[PDB]
Amino acid sequence: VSGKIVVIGSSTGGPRSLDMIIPNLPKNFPAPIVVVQHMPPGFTKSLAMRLDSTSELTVKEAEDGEEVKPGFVYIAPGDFHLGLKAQNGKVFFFLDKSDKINNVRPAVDFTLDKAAEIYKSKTIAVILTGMGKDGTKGAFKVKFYGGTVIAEDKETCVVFGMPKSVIEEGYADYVLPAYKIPEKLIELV
Repeated sequence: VSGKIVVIGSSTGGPRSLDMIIPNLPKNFPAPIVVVQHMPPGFTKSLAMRLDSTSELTVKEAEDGEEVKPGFVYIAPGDFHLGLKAQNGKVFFFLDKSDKINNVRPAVDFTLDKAAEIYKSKTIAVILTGMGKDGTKGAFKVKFYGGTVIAEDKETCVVFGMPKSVIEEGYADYVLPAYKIPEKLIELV
């Protein structure tokens, strides 16, 4: 497997912060982006359309068995944890139906666990606004493999819970307001 990957975790106010990130990335962004946004079943598709309409990158819902490619932003669908698997030098998504991690599924911790193991030091985690601690254990894995972690600054958060939890463990390499995140991503890849 070549290149890097960006895995974003978000909850409360997630869409608002993503609006300051995704639309500001070039069509030729070299790393595939995966977004795990906490939301009741049946709403993740609305998010895909919302972001696809304002972005140069192609935003869609992640599909089972689909190949993870650059130039795309994949939104995790409801009812399943979004996994990643490496096969013959390529990376594919898989819908896992194991227990809820928190009272949440998909949980960004599951996606990051899989992504980190595959991409290792080339893994980039972004933990945005939201309640709870989802993204913290996932950030641990990312750092354990030499990856990089970005936590959203309180300034642009609706709820400074998820990013704060990541920061308090010492897992954040960068603490940035949503609008500065796209710029940081562009220089890291």
